[PDB]
Amino acid sequence: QGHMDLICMYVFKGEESFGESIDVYGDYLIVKVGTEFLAVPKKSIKSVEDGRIVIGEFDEEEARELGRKWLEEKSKPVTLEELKSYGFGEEGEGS
Repeated sequence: QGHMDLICMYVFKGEESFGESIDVYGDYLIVKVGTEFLAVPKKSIKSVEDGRIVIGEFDEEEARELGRKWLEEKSKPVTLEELKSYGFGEEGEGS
């Protein structure tokens, strides 16, 4: 059960290459794009693929500002356990 490439799942905005999964906090997947961190909401993530994350649509400017709000709060020492998710999405590109 689960998927491969747990080290870094490639986040695709539908079909287009959006970014890469770097961090996960609360209800936001921190996606590293270009130079900055776009924190996409879980409602955007459609399906966890085998080493990929297909997301749909989301308010980019909002995900960007609460992304840099994460750049403020990340100053706290590493005890965030909510990042550690198994990837129970047995479905995806194949089964």
